[PDB]
Amino acid sequence: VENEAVAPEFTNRNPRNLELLSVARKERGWRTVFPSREFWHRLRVIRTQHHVEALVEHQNGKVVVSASTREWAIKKHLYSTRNVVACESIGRVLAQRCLEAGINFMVYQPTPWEAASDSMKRLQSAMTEGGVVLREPQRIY
Amino acid sequence: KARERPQVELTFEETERRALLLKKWSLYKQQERKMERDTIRA
Amino acid sequence: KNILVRMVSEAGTGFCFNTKRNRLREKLTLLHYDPVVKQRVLFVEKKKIRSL
Amino acid sequence: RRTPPLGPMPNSDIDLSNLERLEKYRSFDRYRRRAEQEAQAPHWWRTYREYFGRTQQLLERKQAIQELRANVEEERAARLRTASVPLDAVRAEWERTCGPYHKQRLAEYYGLYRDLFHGATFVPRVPLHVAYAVGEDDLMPVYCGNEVTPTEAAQAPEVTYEAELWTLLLTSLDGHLLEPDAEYLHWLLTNIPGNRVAEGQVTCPYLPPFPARGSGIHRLAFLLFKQDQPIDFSYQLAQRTFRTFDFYKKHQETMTPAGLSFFQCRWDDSVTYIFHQLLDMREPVFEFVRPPPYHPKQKRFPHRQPLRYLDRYRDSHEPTYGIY
Amino acid sequence: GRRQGIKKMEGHYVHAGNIIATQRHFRWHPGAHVGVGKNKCLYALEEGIVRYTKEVYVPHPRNTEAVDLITRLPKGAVLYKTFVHVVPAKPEGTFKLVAML
RNA sequence: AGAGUGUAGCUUAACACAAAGCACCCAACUUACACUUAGGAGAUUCAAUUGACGCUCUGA
RNA sequence: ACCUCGGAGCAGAACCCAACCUCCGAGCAGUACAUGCUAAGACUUCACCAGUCAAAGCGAACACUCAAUUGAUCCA
Ligand SMILES: [Mg+2]
Ligand SMILES: [Mg+2]
Ligand SMILES: [Mg+2]
Repeated sequence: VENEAVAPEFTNRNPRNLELLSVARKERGWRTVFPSREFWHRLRVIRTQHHVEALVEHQNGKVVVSASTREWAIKKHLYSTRNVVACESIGRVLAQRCLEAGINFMVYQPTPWEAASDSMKRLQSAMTEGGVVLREPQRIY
Repeated sequence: KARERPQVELTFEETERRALLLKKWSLYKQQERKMERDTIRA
Repeated sequence: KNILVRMVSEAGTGFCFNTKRNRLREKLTLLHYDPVVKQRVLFVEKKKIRSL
Repeated sequence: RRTPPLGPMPNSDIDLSNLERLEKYRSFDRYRRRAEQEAQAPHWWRTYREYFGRTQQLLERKQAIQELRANVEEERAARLRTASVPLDAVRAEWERTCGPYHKQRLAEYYGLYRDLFHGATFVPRVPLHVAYAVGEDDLMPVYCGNEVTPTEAAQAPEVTYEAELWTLLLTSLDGHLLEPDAEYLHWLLTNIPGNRVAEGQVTCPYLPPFPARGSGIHRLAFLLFKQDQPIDFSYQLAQRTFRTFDFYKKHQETMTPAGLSFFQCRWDDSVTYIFHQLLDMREPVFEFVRPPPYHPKQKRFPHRQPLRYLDRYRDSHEPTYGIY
Repeated sequence: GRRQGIKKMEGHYVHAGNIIATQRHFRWHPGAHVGVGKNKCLYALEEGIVRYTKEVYVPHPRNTEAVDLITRLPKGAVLYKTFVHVVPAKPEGTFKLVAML
């Protein structure tokens, strides 16, 4: 049977393959510095005097998905782009974008004061109710 | 002690008024500081 | 100023560990892991082994 | 012995005699920001990266913002932190404006461009809606990066795109069992009159996705190409083997890519059926194996090593009796 | 006479567990796939090749003294430290056929 | 009257999906300051590369 | 006065190495009470004896700070 011809070693070229199987390596070092590099994906939030941006970035530094108040999509329904509800809206929209991107797990790594802020707490809540976990599964050795 | 006026309850329209006043104040102080900056530079 | 004392568990009996304690302080009651019952249980001081 | 720097040494430019006069960071965040700026900048020394690497439009939008700012109720809500933004609406008009570029970013990250077109990138301008109908009432969408089970992808999906010839192709990049580079064709509809998709010529009948058990996640991409003028085109696995690069190369002149939509799939129960009766073959099963653990060359006299050392170098744990 | 220093130079193959450097003070900072022990010794977390680089130093916010030093720096200033990395040589694993079911 | 010209204070920010990023101000903590948090205000001088409205230097 | 341990002059830059001398210090203490169990790979005071770091795993939780702060066998 010509159909029953398979390679002894299977090759999968999917960049997300091993990550989803939870067998991919994470950068385990960098203990002296901040922040940790021990993640497959990271939620990174940029707070500006005019705009708030939230980003989902791979360890390699390639950007996957983004929710920026700079975009007209979010602008047109926002009174001001620099407040708590702006962050919450960005949270909800990014959660939607993440789900459709297939990213279900990421880590958020804030500074203590940013974590203490109510705005970022509500962004995190938007993440949770959005269907995105802010804790990554521990890799399998 | 604080038994003088423990109760502090106000309306909603007054909150709206307060917010507008603070916004106007922010704008006014920004303008005033701009005037100061202009004159000192001159 | 410190003494080494033996701590014996109420449960999973026959297991004990040594810890250092201020001499002038009262008898120690601790909550420590017991491998016999494979859980954290209460331990009491029985006697002072030595003075360190 | 000293060697002069091969470029501008950092912190050299800001170095002044007077330091009290110079403004300083007072916050952790300011330094942090400047640090990422420096990190991204190229350097002459060895780095981590080396080893691990319209006017009318504006006026209209301004007017809209002014009108939105005019109301009192929205401002009140914003203050109260109760204001909400409709997700459906923003998504709809995001797909129009900033959609294609975000899709391009997703495709780049998933490395579709490198596998399909050998590095060449395109912007998926036309919005594409693919949905796998499940039951008579439900439908699972195919976004960019979504994960869909093969059970749901058993039947041919509904394809809708608001545009006025076209062609669409579904390909499994990692689906191939023999050749790593090669991809599996699923269904290639050619010469599609507008939005209506049924009228299109069936070059190859639909085949459901078949990721092997324990072969990991498989990505399947729908590629929609705009057709300038009609052109002639052309269950056994050998026939299904193709490369998108070669096909597009030979049809480059009259045909250009316009839309991209990719989903993910794991092995499911339906895959067994696909292998059994449809392909008429035994199902291949894979497992993830790790390289054997490293042990240094065994010494005659292991010094200050535990007893268990010997167990590191023995093949069988069952006792041996030699000549006896 | 504590015999502390670099044990593995640049371009040396290391196995997981191998001690890269013993230091007493943080002369070399841990980078990628490099663990740090209690005694401040650097060890490889992965099998691969040892690299030394110069990277921008951003301390943990909780680290009080370091943050103080940071906040005393001029506006253009960035701190650099030496970092030890392990570039992993082998993939995590491979998929191979076990059963033609 | 001639010359040089031209984005909120600054920026050879703006290929575009966009008027962006630091500056600035108010409120809370601080005797203060600073940090942080919570809010606010902001612009391509006008008409078709060109012409004329604002700015600086040269005539009385 | 000294005999053991840690630091500086002191090897200008991997390690080691300045006898004698000139100075300093140590023979604790504080916080835990998983300061549980187990186990790849390594370092090592130029021997040995000692001493040091540690991935993964089991069980927990959401392998402490400090430069030294220490003692083999027998025997009880
Ligand atoms: Mg030795
Ligand atoms: Mg000696
Ligand atoms: Mg562990």
